[PDB]
Amino acid sequence: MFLAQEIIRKKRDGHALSDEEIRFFINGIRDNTISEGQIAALAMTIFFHDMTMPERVSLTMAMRDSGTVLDWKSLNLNGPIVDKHSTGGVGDVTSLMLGPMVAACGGYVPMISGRGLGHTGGTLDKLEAIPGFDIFPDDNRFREIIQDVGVAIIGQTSSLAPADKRFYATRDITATVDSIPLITGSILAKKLAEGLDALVMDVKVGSGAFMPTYELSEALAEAIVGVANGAGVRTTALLTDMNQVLASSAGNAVEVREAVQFLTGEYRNPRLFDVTMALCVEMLISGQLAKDDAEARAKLQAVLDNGKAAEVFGRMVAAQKGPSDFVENYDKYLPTAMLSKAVYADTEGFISAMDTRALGMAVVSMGGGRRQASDTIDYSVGFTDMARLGDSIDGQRPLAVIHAKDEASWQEAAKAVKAAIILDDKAPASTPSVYRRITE
Amino acid sequence: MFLAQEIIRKKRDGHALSDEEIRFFINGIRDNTISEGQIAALAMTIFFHDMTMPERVSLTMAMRDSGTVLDWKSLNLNGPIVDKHSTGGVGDVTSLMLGPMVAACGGYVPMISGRGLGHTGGTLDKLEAIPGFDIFPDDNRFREIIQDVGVAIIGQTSSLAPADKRFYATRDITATVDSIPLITGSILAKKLAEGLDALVMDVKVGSGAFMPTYELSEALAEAIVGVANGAGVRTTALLTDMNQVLASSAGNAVEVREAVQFLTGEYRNPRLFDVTMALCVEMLISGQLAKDDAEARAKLQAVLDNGKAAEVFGRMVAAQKGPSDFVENYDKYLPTAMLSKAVYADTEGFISAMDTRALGMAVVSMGGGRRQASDTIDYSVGFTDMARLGDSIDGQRPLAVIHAKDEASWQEAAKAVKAAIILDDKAPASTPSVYRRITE
Ligand SMILES: O=c1ccn([C@@H]2O[C@H](CO)[C@@H](O)[C@H]2O)c(=O)[nH]1
Ligand SMILES: O=c1ccn([C@@H]2O[C@H](CO)[C@@H](O)[C@H]2O)c(=O)[nH]1
Repeated sequence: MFLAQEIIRKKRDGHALSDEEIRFFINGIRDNTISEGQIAALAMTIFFHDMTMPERVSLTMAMRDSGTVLDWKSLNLNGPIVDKHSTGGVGDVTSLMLGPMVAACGGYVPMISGRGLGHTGGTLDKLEAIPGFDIFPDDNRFREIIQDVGVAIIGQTSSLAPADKRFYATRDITATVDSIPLITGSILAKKLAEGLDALVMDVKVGSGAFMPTYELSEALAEAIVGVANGAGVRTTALLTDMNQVLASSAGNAVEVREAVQFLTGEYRNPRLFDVTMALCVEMLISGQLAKDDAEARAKLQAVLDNGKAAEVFGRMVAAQKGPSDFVENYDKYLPTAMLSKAVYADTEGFISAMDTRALGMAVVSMGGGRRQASDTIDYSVGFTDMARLGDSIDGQRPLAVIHAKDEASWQEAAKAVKAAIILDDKAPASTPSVYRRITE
Repeated sequence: MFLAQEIIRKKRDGHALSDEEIRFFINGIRDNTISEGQIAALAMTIFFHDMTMPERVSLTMAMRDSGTVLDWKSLNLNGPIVDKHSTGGVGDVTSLMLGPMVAACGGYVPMISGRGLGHTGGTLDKLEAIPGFDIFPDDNRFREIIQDVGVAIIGQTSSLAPADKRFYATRDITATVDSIPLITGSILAKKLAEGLDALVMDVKVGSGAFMPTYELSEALAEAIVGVANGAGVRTTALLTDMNQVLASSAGNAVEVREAVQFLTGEYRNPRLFDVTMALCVEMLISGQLAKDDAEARAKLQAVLDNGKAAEVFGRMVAAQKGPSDFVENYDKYLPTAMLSKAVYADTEGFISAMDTRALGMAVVSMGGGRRQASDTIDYSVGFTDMARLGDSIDGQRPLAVIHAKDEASWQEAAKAVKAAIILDDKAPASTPSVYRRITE
C-alpha cells in the first residue's frame, strides 16, 4: 500500500507538507516501506517548490528523530551541551583544540564525527594516529567521559538519523542533492541527535569550500542557522577562509601534533587561532557561558594560558584508552615518517594562490588517506611547515616539509606540491581568516 | 555507468533531451538498467517542465521501438492498416462493431488491446464471454486472420512497448501520471507499434472520462494528434461524450449481445450509433477509403444495412475459435446471469445526471471486472435496458435491468445505481455525442 503518493501529490502542487506527514514519510524511508521511486519523486518535488521554514524544521527534527537522540538531562550537569559542525577542510584540525578549550570553560561537547567514505581527511582518522585511542566508546562510557572530562570525540552511529542514508543515496542519483532545505536537512540531522542546547556552524568560504561562492556559503549558513534555531537549538554560524591550508600542516599524526602545540602554546598558527577562537566564542555565548565576545575570548585565552585546555585534551585522550601522558610526550607516541625533507619551488617570488584540494589528494596518495574504502591509513605522512599566501619564496625557504614513507612517494608528493602552489612577481593581499558572523 | 542522472539533471532546470538521450533512457527502463528512483525523478521533472514536440515524438517513438513493431508490407494487402484507440468508459463497446464495419469497407484492423487494469471492464474481457474465443493467436495466425477476414481483436503480447510497463508502473505510485506528454507517450506507443497507416483516437469527456475537465480532454487529443501524426501515422481524434452509459448495456456477455443486435439491425442505440459511426468515418477518411464524410457514412451505413458488417463479425468470431454461428445463435452461447431483475428510482423526475465512474465500479463489484488480476470474471453480469440522460422517471420506468450473481450482489448493485443516478424536475441541457473533431 502507498499513502506516500498522496504526500508526493500534495507537495508537487506546491502545497506545504505537515509535521505529521513529514514525519510519516521519512520514517518510511527508514524502514524501506516507502519505495525508492517515491523518495525520488518527493525529493524532486521539494527541489522544485522548496520548503517553508516550518517544513524545514519538521524535516530536520523528523530525520533527527529517525534514530536515537542523546538525552543529557536526568544525568546531572551544570552546563550547556554544545558542539561544532563544519563543511570540512584541509588543515582544519580545529575540533581537536576547540572541544577541549570549551570543555575547560564549563561546556560539555559530545563531538560525533563521520569517517564515512570521505575523500577529505577526517578527524576520526587523525585521532587514530594516537596509539591506543578508541573512537568507539559505548553509550555509557561516552556519557561518563562527557560527564568527567567535558568532551569526547567519537565514532559514528547508524543509530544517528538513519533515514538520511537512504535519503541521501537516492538524492545522489536523481539530481536532488542540491537543494538548500534538503542539504540543510542532511547536514543538521546527525549533529542535532547529540541533544545540543547550542551549536555553531563553520561554513567554508573560498576555493577549498563545499560552497563555491561567498554568497552561496552565506546562503547555506543563513539557512542552517534559521533551521537549527527553529528546532530549539541556539545557533550561529561563521564563514571562514579555506583559500589555503588552515593549519601549518596537513595529515593525521602531524596534525594531532599541531594541536597539542597549539593548546600548550608551543606554536599557534595565527590563522588557525583566528578561526578556532572565533568558533569557541560562539559556542560560549550561545551556550550562555559568556555575556559577550570580550568575556568569551578572556575565558578562552586563560585556559590556553594556564594549560588547563591542554590538560582537558590530555585527559580526554586517556579517557578513551590513550596514553595518559600524551601531552608531555607526544613525539614518543606519534608515528614518524621514514623520510621527511623540504620541497622547494622551481622559482622565486610570493605565494599568490594554493589549490587545497590538490594538496589534499597529494596527502591521500601518500597513504595519508583512503583511495579505496578498504585501504589502510599511514598516519605518519603529511606536510608540515606549510608556506602561506603572502610568503616570499626563495630557494632557501621551502613550500612545505613533506613527510613520506619512502623517497618514491616523497618525490611524487613534491611534484604535486609544486604544481598545486602558484607564485607571482608581486605580492597578493591579506584576507581575513574569519568573515561574517551569522545570528539569524 | 549509466549517465541517467545527467539526463534527469538536464530536464530539471528545463532543457531538451535530444533523442539520443531519450532513446537511451527508454531502453534502460526496459532492460531494467535504470533505477526506479531515476524513472520517478525524470517523470517528475517532466511533469514540471513538459516536453517539446521533437521531445514528444522521440519519447513515443522510443517507447514504440523498445519492443516489436509490426509490419504488414509483406502481405501485399490491398487496403489500409487502420485502428482505433479509446480511453474507454462504461458501455464503450464501439470496437466490436467498428472493426467489422471498417473491415467490411476495405480497411484492415489489427486491434491489439490491453488489459482491464486501470479499473473497469475491457474490450478483450467482453469478447471472452464468447465460449471458445481466443484472444492470443500467434504472429502468423493473427496475420492470416487479418488477411482473410480483415479484422481481429487480440490481447497484448510481452513484446509491445514493454518500456511503458515499469514506466507507467512507477508513474502510478509517484503521482507523475497526469502529464500529457507522458500520457501521450504511454498511450500512443502500444498502438503505433501495430503498423498503422492511420488511426483515430476516441477521447472521452465528462464524469466517466479519464481526464477531469473538458479542456484537459482537448489538450490530450491535440497532443496525441500532434505526436501520432508527428510519428508517421495519419491521425484524427474525436472528443466523444461520456456522462452516461454509451451503450444500453454495461458488462460483458450483455455488451457482446448488444454488438450483435447492432450489426444485424435488431437494435441500435442512437448514441452508440453516433460515436461508432464518426470513429469509423475517421478511419475511412484517414485511411484513404472515403474522400469525404458523407461517402464514408454512406459506405458504413451500407454494410450496416446489407448484413455485411454483421457477417464480418461472424467470421472474426469464428476465426478466433468462437462458434461459427454466433451471430445467429448468440442467446445459445452467451451465459445467462442467474438473476435478472429491474431497479427503479425512489422518486419521480427526469434523469439529470449519472456518475459513470460509479456505475462501472458497480459492475466490477458484481463480478464483471478485476480489482486484482488474480480475479475471475463472471461474464453474465451487468446492466441492460439502461435509462438515459433526459428520460422521465415514474413507478414504471426502471433505471436498468440488473444481471447479478445472486440476491446479495443484486441489492448492492441496485443501491449503487440508485445512488449514482440523480433526478430533477428540471430537464438539463442535452449535450451531443460528439463534441469536436480534431485533425489540426
Ligand atoms: O499513460 C497512461 C495511463 C493510463 N493508461 C491506461 O489507459 C486507461 C485510460 O485510457 C487508464 O485507466 C490506464 O489503464 C494508458 O494507456 N496510458
Ligand atoms: O434501449 C434498449 C435496449 C435494449 N432493447 C431491446 O431489448 C431486447 C432485450 O432482449 C432486445 O430486443 C434489445 O434490442 C431495446 O429495445 N431498447
